[PDB]
Amino acid sequence: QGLMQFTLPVRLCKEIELFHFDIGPFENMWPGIFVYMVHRSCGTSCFELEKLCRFIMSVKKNYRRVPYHNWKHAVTVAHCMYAILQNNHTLFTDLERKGLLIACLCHDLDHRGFSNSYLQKFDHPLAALYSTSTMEQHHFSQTVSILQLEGHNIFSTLSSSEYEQVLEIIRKAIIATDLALYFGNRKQLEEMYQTGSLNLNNQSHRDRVIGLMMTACDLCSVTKLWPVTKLTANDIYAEFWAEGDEMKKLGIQPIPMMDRDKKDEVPQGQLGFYNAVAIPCYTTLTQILPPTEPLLKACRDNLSQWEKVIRGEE
Ligand SMILES: CCc1nc2ccccc2nc1N1CCN(S(=O)(=O)c2ccc(C)cc2)CC1
Ligand SMILES: [Mg+2]
Ligand SMILES: [Zn+2]
Repeated sequence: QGLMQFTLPVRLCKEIELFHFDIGPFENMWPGIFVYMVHRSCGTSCFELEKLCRFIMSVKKNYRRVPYHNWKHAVTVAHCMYAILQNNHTLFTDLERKGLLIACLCHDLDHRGFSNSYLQKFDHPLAALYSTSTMEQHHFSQTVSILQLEGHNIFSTLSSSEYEQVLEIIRKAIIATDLALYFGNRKQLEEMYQTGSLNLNNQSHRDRVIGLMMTACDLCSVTKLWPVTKLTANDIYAEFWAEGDEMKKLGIQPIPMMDRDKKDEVPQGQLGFYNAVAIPCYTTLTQILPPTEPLLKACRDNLSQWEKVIRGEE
């Protein structure tokens, strides 16, 4: 380094600050987009450039060539966290800023394009090692594996204490991307917000709020402009339909969301998802962190586009 400031072309320099930024189809630019975000979010001092670059490149290598849960999803989820962090400057600790972009880049490490349910029904060894949040315990394990490679300890300057804290932020942040855990977490956050007991000084409360940020970042395809949201849905369903086919091979009728013979039902399925998951998620997140409101707004725009799909207006 250390007078070596990463810079993006003008359109990307400006649009990367917005919630609805799409990182584009140039895979070789995604590392530099991430380093740019870390440097602006955390500092040019938070990591050794050489270590960070070696970390990024091994993380990339440990994402698979699957239609949705790939390297592009990793960096997209990290970008949504960057936009939240940058819009809420003063609310987050030095360790939080360090851990959370890394947790986002690593949150689906070594994903095979299959749900926790499918692993359990297949009887995958990972389902015997990790009885709940199966893939999420695996993603965290792969994150620690990569951090333990020679020349890959991006946290090397931290004390023993701070290193355990940062790895505990990452572990909780990654486990929270289990959507099965989201529903309870958001209910509690909503009760706490409304009875005015929510306290960002209570670590157990910060944990919940970081969990909800992680869901919000993970679901951020619903917060893009319609043509991005619509095209991303295709990749999401390409994975679901493969899992459906694999369910059928075990002699199990999949749920309709995963059945490629039931493609006509996707628009109504999207409606349910925006109503039951996405809108509540961004609504509670906006109550706790008002500057995240553009995510709710974009989500509501996309619900309205799915309503139009159903009404054959598109
Ligand atoms: C409507 C579908 C949907 N659309 C999305 C659109 C945009 C972004 C994210 C999206 N996520 C979606 N999924 C995420 C996965 N879950 S799950 O509950 O973990 C689940 C897992 C396995 C099985 C067998 C049943 C349920 C369901 C919802
Ligand atoms: Mg995941
Ligand atoms: Zn994810």
